[PDB]
Amino acid sequence: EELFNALPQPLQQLSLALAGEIPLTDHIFEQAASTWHVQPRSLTYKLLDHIPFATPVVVPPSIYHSLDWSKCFAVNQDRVERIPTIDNPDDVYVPNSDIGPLLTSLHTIPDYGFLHPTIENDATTLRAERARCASTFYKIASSQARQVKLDPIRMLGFLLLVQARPRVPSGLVTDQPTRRDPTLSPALHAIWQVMQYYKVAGVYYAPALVVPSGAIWWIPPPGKRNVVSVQYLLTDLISLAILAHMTDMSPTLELTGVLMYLRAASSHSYAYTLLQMKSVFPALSLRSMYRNKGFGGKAPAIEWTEPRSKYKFRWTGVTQLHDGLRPRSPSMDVPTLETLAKYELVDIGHTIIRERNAHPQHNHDSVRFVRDVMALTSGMYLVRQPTMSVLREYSQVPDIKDPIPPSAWTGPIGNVRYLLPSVQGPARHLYDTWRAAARQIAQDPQWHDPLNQAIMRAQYVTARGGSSASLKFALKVTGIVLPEYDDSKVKKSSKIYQAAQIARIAFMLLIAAIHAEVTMGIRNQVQRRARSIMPLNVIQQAISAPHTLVANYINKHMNLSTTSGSVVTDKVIPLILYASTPPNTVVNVDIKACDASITYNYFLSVICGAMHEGFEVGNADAAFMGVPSTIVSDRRSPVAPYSRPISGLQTMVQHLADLYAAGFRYSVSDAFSSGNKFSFPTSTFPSGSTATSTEHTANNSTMMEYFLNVHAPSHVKSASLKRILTDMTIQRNYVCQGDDGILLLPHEAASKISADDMNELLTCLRDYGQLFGWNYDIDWSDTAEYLKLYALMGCRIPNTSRHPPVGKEYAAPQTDEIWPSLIDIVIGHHLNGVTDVLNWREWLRFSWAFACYSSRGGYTNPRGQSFSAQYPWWTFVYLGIPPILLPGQTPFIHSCYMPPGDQGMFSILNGWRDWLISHASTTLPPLRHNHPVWGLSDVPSLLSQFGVYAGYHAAQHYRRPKPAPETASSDSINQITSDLTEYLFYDSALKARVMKGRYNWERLSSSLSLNVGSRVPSLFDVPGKWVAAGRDAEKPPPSSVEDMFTSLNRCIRRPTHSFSRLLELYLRVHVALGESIPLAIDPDVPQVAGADPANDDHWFKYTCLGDIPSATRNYFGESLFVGRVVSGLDVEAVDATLLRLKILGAPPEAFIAVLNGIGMSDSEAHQIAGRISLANAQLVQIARVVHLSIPSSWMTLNTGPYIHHHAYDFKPGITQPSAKSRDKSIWMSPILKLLCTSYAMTVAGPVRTSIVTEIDGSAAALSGNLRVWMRDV
Amino acid sequence: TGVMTAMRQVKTMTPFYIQHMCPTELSVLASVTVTPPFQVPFTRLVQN
Amino acid sequence: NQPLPRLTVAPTYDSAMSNWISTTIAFFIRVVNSVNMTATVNDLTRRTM
Amino acid sequence: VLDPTVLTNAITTISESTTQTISPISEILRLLQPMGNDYAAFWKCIASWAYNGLVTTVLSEDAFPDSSQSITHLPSMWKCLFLTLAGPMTSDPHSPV
Amino acid sequence: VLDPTVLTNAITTISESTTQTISPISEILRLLQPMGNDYAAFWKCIASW
Amino acid sequence: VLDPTVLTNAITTISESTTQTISPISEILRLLQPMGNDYAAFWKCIASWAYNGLVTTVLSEDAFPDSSQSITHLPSMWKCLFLTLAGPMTSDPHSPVKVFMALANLLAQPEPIAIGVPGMHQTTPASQFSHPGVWPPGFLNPQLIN
Amino acid sequence: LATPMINNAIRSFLTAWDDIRILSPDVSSKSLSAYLDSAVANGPELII
Amino acid sequence: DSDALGDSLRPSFETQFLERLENLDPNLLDRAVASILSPTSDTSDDAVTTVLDAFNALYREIMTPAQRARLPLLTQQGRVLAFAHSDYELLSANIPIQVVRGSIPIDHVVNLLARRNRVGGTALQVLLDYCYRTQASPLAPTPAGRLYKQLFGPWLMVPRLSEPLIKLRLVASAPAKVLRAAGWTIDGDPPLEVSCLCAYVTDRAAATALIERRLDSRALVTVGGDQLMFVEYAPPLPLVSIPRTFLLPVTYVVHWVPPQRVLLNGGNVSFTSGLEWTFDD
Repeated sequence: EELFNALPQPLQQLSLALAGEIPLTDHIFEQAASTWHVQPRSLTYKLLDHIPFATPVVVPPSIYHSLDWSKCFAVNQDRVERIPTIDNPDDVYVPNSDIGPLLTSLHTIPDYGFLHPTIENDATTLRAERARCASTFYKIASSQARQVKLDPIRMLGFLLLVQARPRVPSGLVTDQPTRRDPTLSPALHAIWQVMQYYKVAGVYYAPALVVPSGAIWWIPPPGKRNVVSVQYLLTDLISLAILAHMTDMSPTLELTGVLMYLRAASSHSYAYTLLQMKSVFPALSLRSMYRNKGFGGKAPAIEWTEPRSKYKFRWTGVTQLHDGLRPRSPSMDVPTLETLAKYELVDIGHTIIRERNAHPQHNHDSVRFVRDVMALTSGMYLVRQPTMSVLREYSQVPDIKDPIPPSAWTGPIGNVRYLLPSVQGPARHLYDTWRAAARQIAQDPQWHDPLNQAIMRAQYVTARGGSSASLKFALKVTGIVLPEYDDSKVKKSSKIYQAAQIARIAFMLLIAAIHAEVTMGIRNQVQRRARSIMPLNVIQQAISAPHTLVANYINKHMNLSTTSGSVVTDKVIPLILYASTPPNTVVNVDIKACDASITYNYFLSVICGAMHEGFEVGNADAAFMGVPSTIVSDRRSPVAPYSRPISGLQTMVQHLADLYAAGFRYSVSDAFSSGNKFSFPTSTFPSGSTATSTEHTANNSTMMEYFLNVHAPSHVKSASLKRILTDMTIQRNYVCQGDDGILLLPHEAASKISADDMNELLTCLRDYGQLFGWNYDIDWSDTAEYLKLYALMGCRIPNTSRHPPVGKEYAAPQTDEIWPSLIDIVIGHHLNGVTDVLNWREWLRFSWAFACYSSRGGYTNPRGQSFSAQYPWWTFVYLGIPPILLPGQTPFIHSCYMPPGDQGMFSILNGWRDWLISHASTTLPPLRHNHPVWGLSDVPSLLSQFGVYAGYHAAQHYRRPKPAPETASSDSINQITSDLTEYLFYDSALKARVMKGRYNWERLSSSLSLNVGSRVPSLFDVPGKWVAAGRDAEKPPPSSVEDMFTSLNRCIRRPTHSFSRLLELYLRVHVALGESIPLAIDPDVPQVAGADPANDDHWFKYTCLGDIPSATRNYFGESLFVGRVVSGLDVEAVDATLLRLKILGAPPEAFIAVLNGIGMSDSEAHQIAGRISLANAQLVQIARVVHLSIPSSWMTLNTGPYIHHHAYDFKPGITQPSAKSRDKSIWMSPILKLLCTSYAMTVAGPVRTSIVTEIDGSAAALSGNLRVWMRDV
Repeated sequence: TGVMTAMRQVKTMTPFYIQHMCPTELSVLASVTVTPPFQVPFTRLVQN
Repeated sequence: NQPLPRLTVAPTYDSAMSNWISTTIAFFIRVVNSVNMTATVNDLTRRTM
Repeated sequence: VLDPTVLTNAITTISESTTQTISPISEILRLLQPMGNDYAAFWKCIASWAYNGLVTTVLSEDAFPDSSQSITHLPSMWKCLFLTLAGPMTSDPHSPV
Repeated sequence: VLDPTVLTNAITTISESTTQTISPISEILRLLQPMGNDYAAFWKCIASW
Repeated sequence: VLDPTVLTNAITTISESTTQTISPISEILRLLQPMGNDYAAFWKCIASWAYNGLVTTVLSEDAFPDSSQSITHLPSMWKCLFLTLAGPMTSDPHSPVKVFMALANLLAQPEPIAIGVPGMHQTTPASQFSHPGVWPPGFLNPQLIN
Repeated sequence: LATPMINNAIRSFLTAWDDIRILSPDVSSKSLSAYLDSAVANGPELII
Repeated sequence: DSDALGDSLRPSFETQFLERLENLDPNLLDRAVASILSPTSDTSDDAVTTVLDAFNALYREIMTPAQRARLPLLTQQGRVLAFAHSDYELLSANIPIQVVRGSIPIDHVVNLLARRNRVGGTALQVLLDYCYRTQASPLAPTPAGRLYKQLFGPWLMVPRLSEPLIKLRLVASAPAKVLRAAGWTIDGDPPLEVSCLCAYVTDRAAATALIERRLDSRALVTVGGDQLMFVEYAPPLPLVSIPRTFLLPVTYVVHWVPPQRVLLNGGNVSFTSGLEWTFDD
């Protein structure tokens, strides 16, 4: 095309690669990456002008008609700068005004400009109503432009680079030339129509150019203005132009989306208008599909596994659809078109409904219509003021329609009161569930165990990054010397700086004076560069310890989360698919603002009274975690008040009632508004704290249980619905996690329920939360939504708008990163386009374009003015992205489900190996010696020519600057580390375990004589793990970055042209693929939306394997052989330590030395070591000792039976008998079967039966050589 | 023999289902489908 | 029960506990070596139980 | 005066009302649910005795457990328990049957 | 309610040595799960009588 | 003084060929070890003997083997050993009929008997025999079992 | 070359899906709506 | 005062509570006076629960947003003693203030009958008595005399103290550059200071160990466009932070230490400054 002609010649040379015409050598990857950086970014929009094209979209000139920002911002109490709401009381986001007068010119680039420094100077010195008002708007408006990964200026550049040349047709017959043209896309046309305003000489100035410090805005010419809505409009169009070519969207559906963004840019406060229509497109398609007459298709017949608490699921065939299976629920059409009439977008509604009625049945084409319209929702991360993010949404107090009377409480027992039995509303079932769950902890002897107490203190440090240092406030009652620890360079956050100083002072001399106003929010100073964040003090989390534990007991028997890395893809996804099936219709119960719905006015007074009566069981004279027993003042009896001894477990509830009733002191110290700073209480829990938000899960199942059994079977007026509500049970019909959860209807009258009966149910359920202030976000759209994931007739609907192609959440005004951390954002950006299925070739074409810009880095040092790096092309191959073309074969045969690592590099060097031996037997001299896996052909010289070894070591090399102070100098290192060691080692019994562990292991390191100085995860790695997890967020010095930078170029250019000693041993194994395995599902049934036969690669994998993970003998390791660890030690690193020693034939003292290292008792270390075995272990868990693992891209598949009994260690008629793993097939076959699947999932097309053909050595030679490797590790 | 004897010893409701529940179930559902059951006498192993 | 001893004690098998414990194991050595477990469980892993 | 707190103190002690215990108890927690119009169903059932033959206070349709549930289902037998006690209160002559 | 966890677990919990060329445990699952993934074919037989 | 290393060292020093698929050494130490101490529950089981009028310690229903697995299923059998050993410790009056039934459940295919009133079959999962009327006649008189 | 071999497995993919076609043959939902939902829908008008 | 914040609005909160109850029902008010003042209380699900939700709809409409406007009067002065009718408005309107839950050993329910000539009469005084009681969070009411021993306790020392005490105060000094930005006619090159909080010592030498060191708390001073002027501390200062030989008042308002040095106020500009205890003469 003429678009390809307009590209630069090195940039043309990479579009030939992305099309698949030529292999992508490293020289094309270097020159074109250098072409991106030296190019002015404004030249990218000139390339959009080089396409002559037309489509019916007109960008109005009414976008540029702006408001005045100073009319939109003012000052209120405590001298805070904020946005007064103009129209509606949630008008809080960025107003669309000119950034023009607020910016000065920039010294380096005269065309752009940052903030005028007179406004920057005085607003930190003198708090004005103009300058402080200006810097609030500027830093917020720059932040919403900063919400991208890199510039959308370049993200449009990769998309035009992919669309320059069409992809070449591979020999796989399921590919198609794409139906989409760039000429027909109104997304690209609206960007060109906007950019006609932004040129003065045909140069196309971008309105912003987001430097990694922050966005820098374009200066306006005289007569024209630069409003802030355009850069946000451009980002949303580029976010839509990328996805629509990846979702293969119709051009009549982009225009449906584009006209909403142009309407919101025409309106004022663009992000607020875009927020009010955040649920239009799912309501027009996903929430309402099949309400018409003609309905049919095929649906999965998923059955609940009849032991109900197991939460297991099995795909048990197909279900042909009919008009009794279409949703009885009313359509969401009438409430949605009224919302579109508020913004004059009623033609957007009638466009979808005309196209939705073209899909009467449930097919592959129908679910693609759902995800195409769900791609039209903007996934733009809205940023308001972090002051105003808390001043409104963390300020809403609930409305209790039925408050508890004061006569319903007993006399006080210290601070707390008990609930009288005379009141029997839903508060009683709240009071009686939290009481009996509190009884099962004073009985439970899991505590007063030194390892269990060490896990809980590890749980507060590791899980969240912490907020403040209120021990500077907690010197008010106890004289502390207060070490500032500037002689240790460590960050002063709540992770390390608090808990190390806690090891000196006991809790009882501290818990009486914990109540602080700068409890949380900012690092012990009222102005910094950080945002006000959620977690609180570690000793006020320690006084909140029983409230976590009683909430854990409620969620134990109901919510078997099992604390696994695969719990969304094992439990949530099949429940999503078991819901929305034509047998059962569901009510996806959501509880909005649940964190701001738990107060001491109703909830926290009941549970603290329930825990205190619940902890009355057991010993009243018993300490707990260092809090002793104490005297309470009983006032229940009016005639006999007295002093009672209460336990330490009841002592914590006395201080917790004082802390919950005073509230939670959020202190806002954001760096966005110029110096607004105030701490204030709230009744709002922290949001992301999973150890605290499990209390919301503890109330979600509990309050639904009183609804389904007592409240609604008595309150509802429908006599027919009382028959349904009789046998509903939350152990069968309700699943919760967090605030949201699925309600299930009983299988007898599930799909045959009247919608008039369901509307009377949900009216009573919405009125049921009015007794608590719980605003239920009930939906009745006959679709599933458990944790922000969707379904339609048992087809998973990947929300493409949830993971944006351009967007990225930044809670900081800066990115706070050195350059090569962008590469780890690339791989996460790639796999989100693989999980949420897209056009897998075009997404892989887009990924190599997007990764090519992330290959060069330039550092600015005042000492050294020049730094330039270059990762090779093969770096991204090791990290997970499959290559589009190898030299010597056809393109787009490597699947996106390829593993990363050595496991992925094995897969490419297997099918491409036959070319590598033949192409190196010619054109290269043979080896002087002999090589085991390639013979006399000089393949590792040829692999050195393509830079295979270059990108291999460049990917394995680290990409984050290590800190500069070490222990070899005269630095005082162990000031804060050894005090944190004293925090973890409180009891002398647990210290006697770990000193026994390292003494026995270092005795058995040399006596057993296999390793020396090898890393074994002891508990002394955990202060090394914690303190190094504090300096990773600290900005590194330029001495550390350049040392990290120079180590990159030394790692790339070094002559080590060998792989690791596992991949050198993997390449002996030659696997080969026979016919395709017989089918798991019927491919007429859509498993995941987007996996049609057009998107062929994702279509076979969900058809050959299936998306319901079959719980087998293996079940991909939900068990991890150590049920509880100190948080900081990876159990992945523990099973890869014990099972090696089981293979190596270690004495049982070697196991006990490892288990005493992690803190297990001597009674426990024997009892784990005999329990672990090589046969009782699982086939995935055996392969993890050789660093082979299931990738994240396989987690949504049913890899269970395929690794079990389709992958061959030994297919007896086909293979050669040199690969007989005799007496080693207990542990070599999990390696051999998983290397079979490592290559089966790499080849495109259907999943073939994989067979080990031969090993170049013996299989005994490989079992010997991995045994040499397992001794070295 | 270990696999095959284990399959005998599986506790499954489908033998109980086939003569207790589903002849009641198939009787009731034959009165509610739009076409009555067109039935022919089944034969246990008789030639003619 | 029996009254409390005042000399040095040692684990003895004359108890009703040891009567109960030894006869369960004497019963489940019979169940493991029965005919039903013989047809399914392998003979070498039956010796292990 | 009609105050259930003498019963409610006597019945909340011996009850459990925990998530593994709601499925037997839940019928009599509906008994303890204090939402009521000062117990108008009682005094309306007395007043129908004087105007018997012009209005009879029959037992409701939702009073009766369905005649397919067995007696082993525990909320269904409390639902029969609350019916036998409220049997002779009604002026329905077919109430003994 | 048909649950393939029942019949698969009874098969996979029988002891075979991992020295054998053909394991009939891991073999009949290739006759058990594939092409038998549609278990509603059972219900098409009950309606066919 | 409890010290579970002895019974661990007594079991892990029995000999087993590692070539098998199922390890009776390893699949029972899975069913043996609590993660915490969890050994005061023995002392609560003793302390309930002074209080058998108020409370009767019941065998934990999640520790019964299910009515799905056979006697060939290996961890289901070692549960029935652990029930039969811990039978006389728990003070529930229906402890031995639960001990007797948990094996009679587990071999309902090879060895059938007659179970009391109807509605309670041999594959009833051994926890619903908590009433004296549903003790089987063979348990009262073993002569009734052939 | 793997490119015909990847084009050979698509034959074994379709003939397994042509195998599942002959086992459970698809039938139109216009008939399924007729044999289930047209019974509750339409009948003759007797009373007039 | 607690009653004064309901009097802050141009229609009084008790006058709207007349107008809110009268428009709905006169009969439920005739039996809510008998159920609140009952010796034993029934469920009363017709009388009082129609009053309370009408109270809370009236309360959430005006009182919680007005309390947010009353945030600088209740925490931002030098030292205040706010009074509240309940635990709600100190927490629901999210104002930074320590709440203590008081109970004096006088039966307050007969004081509302003992007082007369109110705007709603003695009948309205007992309905919204019960409204604030249900509104208050259920927690142990500590004896309020234990609060008054901190406040008014050591002010009973000074009649039996034979020595006439001296005066101390805090300093949050302000530069002239921030006090000439929006316009203030201020004579002088040394920085203008302000008295954040005063305290009294019975001698001079017991403060000499403390007048030397500065205090480790940042104090931002909001100066209004009018004569009003408000002080806030970046780090809240623990009451226990002052030594045991300080007599600080019950409540204290902020004033410039020279009033005569300030002229031509003309706008509201705040500033941040440290704290140093000093001698006031």
